[PDB]
Amino acid sequence: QVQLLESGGGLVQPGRSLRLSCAASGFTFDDYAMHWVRQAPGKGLEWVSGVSWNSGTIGYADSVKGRFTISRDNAKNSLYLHMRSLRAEDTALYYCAKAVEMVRGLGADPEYGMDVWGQGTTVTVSSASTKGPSVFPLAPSSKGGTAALGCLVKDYFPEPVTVSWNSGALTSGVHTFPAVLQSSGLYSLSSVVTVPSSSLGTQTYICNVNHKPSNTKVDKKVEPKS
Amino acid sequence: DIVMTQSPLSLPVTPGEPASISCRSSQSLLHSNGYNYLDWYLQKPGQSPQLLIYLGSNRASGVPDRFSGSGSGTDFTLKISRVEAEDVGVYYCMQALQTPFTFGPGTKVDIKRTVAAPSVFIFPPSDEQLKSGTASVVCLLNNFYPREAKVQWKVDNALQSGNSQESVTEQDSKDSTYSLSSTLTLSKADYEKHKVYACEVTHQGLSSPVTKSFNRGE
Amino acid sequence: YNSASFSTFKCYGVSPTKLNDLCFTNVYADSFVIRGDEVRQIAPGQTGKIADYNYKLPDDFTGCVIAWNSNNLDSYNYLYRNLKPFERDISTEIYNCYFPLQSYGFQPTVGYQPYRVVVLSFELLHAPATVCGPKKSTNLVKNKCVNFNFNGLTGTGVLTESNKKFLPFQQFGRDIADTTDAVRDPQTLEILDITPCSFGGVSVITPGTNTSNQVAVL
Amino acid sequence: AYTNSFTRGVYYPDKVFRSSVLHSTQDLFLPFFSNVTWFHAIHDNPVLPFNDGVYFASTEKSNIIRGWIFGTTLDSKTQSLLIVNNATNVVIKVCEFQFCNDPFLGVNCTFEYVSFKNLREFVFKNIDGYFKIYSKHTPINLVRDLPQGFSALEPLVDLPIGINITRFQTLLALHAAYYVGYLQPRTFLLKYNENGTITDAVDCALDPLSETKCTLKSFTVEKGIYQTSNFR
Ligand SMILES: *[C@@H]1O[C@H](CO)[C@@H](O)[C@H](O)[C@H]1NC(C)=O
Ligand SMILES: *[C@@H]1O[C@H](CO)[C@@H](O)[C@H](O)[C@H]1NC(C)=O
Repeated sequence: QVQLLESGGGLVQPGRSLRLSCAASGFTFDDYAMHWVRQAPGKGLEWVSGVSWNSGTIGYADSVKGRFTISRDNAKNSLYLHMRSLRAEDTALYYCAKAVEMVRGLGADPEYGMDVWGQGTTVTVSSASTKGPSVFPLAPSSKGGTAALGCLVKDYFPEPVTVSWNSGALTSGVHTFPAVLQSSGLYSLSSVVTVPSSSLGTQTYICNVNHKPSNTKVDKKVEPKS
Repeated sequence: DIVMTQSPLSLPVTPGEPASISCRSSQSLLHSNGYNYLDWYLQKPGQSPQLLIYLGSNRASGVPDRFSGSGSGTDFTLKISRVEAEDVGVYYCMQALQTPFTFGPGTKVDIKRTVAAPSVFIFPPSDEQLKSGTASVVCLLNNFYPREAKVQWKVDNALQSGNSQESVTEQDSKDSTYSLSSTLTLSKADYEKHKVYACEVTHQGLSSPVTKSFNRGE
Repeated sequence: YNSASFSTFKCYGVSPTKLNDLCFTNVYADSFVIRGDEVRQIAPGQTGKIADYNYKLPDDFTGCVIAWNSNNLDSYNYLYRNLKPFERDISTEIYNCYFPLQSYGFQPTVGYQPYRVVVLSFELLHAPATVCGPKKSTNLVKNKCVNFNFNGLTGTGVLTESNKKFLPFQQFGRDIADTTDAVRDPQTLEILDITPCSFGGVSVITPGTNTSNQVAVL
Repeated sequence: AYTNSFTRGVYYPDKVFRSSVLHSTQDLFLPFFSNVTWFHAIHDNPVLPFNDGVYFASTEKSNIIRGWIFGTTLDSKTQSLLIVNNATNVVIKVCEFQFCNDPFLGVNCTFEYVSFKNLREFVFKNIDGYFKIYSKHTPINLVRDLPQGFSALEPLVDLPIGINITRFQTLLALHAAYYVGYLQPRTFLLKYNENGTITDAVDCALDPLSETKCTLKSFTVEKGIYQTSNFR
């Protein structure tokens, strides 16, 4: 079966190089024009570069022209992308896609049809030492019905953190939002659950934060303070 | 250097009715062969995107016959004969005429329901933000439809900007509602100066924008 | 050979006109891009800036060379680096340490314009394999003094049916000198003997002309 | 444990028929009377060199030998050649195989081709990107060693790959014996018989009598004195 495996991701400081590699397995690699397409975090796609069936590049994106350098190898069934002089705006996923029409199968040669897509890598760029999360409480407003309370994680890097409530049992009424990014690169997010105000002044509620790279599992007992 | 646009920007569809979307260009893509080079692409929530239509209207391989493509010149349209529960996500149109290629901003297709109003809450900084110089305020909006809604952060009528950010979640599978949350961060030099802090929400379901305010020093 | 839109089309070891009637074992098409008239630099047995470091040729290259212009396409990216001919020096580690690759300045400078180069390296007697130009197969006539072109092997003789028990892989057979004493025929897989057409010097026997003008011939 | 390779290793170099004729050719052969390496499979499949092609002789009555892995890197790096023979399939492959040690089941890629009671002897050569395998199967009833006798070696197959190979390793089935020899550039005199099958050969480069047999171009020499070479 057709497979498209890419590799090369990892944290890289700004002003360095990387070499992404996409390997194809399951078709005649010489009759298909490859493409490399980025995907910004939580945004739309964006074409980056491509290569035709005769190892002849087809130009790069307008805002990236000057640094990226594509190359192809039919003998080893591989497609390489060298990347130099990075900036903080080049963090995104990267897929390597394949064309549809085999060459000389019907005017000109074909370039469209990005049909088969591999699961992209997670290239990122930043300059910040790995710091642990800070956990903050969000007590109930103490103003009818059901009131919401939560906990906010601030100044952590990198992803992903995992937040649960009541050690894992409480699942109906939870909400956790994606990790927004901050000024200094230290991320932040929060989670909140809504419970009856009648159960606000005597029950037990704890949110549990787990950070894998920093190797921590912190507990937070959230209750109204007055 | 060709810029596209799509319309409508975001539309709610309900399972069992046709859906139409229009992609517009700047230069007509009619090549010498007589073929338009536009392509229509789909992305599901949480997976790699997939191909829908290539060469204007030639249906791609392996997709069902419920999609239709039409148009020419500088205007093209995609219409699904019948929409179902497995047709949500993002749609893009891609040129293939003049390199570099380009992708449209993207149309967001989701499931429609009855309009619901948000529930609003406010959250001031704790005592852990009184010994750490960093003060954060959080405004929370849950269980509202549709996606569009907006917030003002108000401090003694002096609207701010830049420093306040926001984030939203995916559509809840069961009741099909959204949640937004905004945060405002500041130093320990002005937080303990201004008195009344307010989060203002504007949404269709509310007659007037709702202001939730708190005062310092209870 | 008559579509002269190319720049240089020079065949070495083969005359271009007689290319239509030869079944080659195999051909190798080797292609690259080089700037300027470096076609002269790449010559069999010669030297040069590119030849001495990039891509050499043997002393008996029975092949052909083609080159033309690519100004319409190439207008930094193009790069170029005591080695055996037909080599891939992919080992390009920097070597105190300097640049390994010098770049061609793609620009409408004839003076320094880029070029596309192709090399067609034939092997015509290196395998039983057959690759021929346009020709028509005919019915072979047996036991008549005829001239034959068995997929390149050109000769003249009388083709007597043979039973020489060739092994399953041998294309043809021979004897002491370079004498093709049999052949295996394409399209019928039969063993044909070859016999020389008769010859032998005549001689004239005569009494003196002062006696008679009669004569006998041996 | 080494073995005396009596006369093995003479194949057909040229694809043109001959008949009852003595032809002297220089090629890459296995010299007469060498010490071929033994390998016993009790309680054995190390990495061998591939300097100049390989003469691989497999004596078999159990059919557990299965193929060959050729390469230099041998872990999904370069197109390492592979020959595998199972109950129906004889697959020749050049993929970059991802399994380090002895890939089989007991009891990236550029090319593919699909087709002590016996002696199957093969010779492997690699010239100008053509990998040539010449095989022969012979019926024997002997349990101990490589027998004493002469036979031709029919040229079987060629493969267009063209990679540098310095090591190779045979492979078996998990849950015998064989011999290996290497090749040197000698100059033989072959006796093409009436039907055209090598019935005998003399290696000019072995001892003086064979040198004179090679100069006279016959298999018998009268008495006398013959000038053969030049010391310098
Ligand atoms: C040519 O065609 C005939 C049958 O039409 C066939 O016998 C023969 O094998 C063909 N030639 C080759 C090389 O296959
Ligand atoms: C091989 O040679 C022998 C005698 O040299 C003769 O019987 C025949 O030519 C061949 N043998 C066969 C066909 O059995």
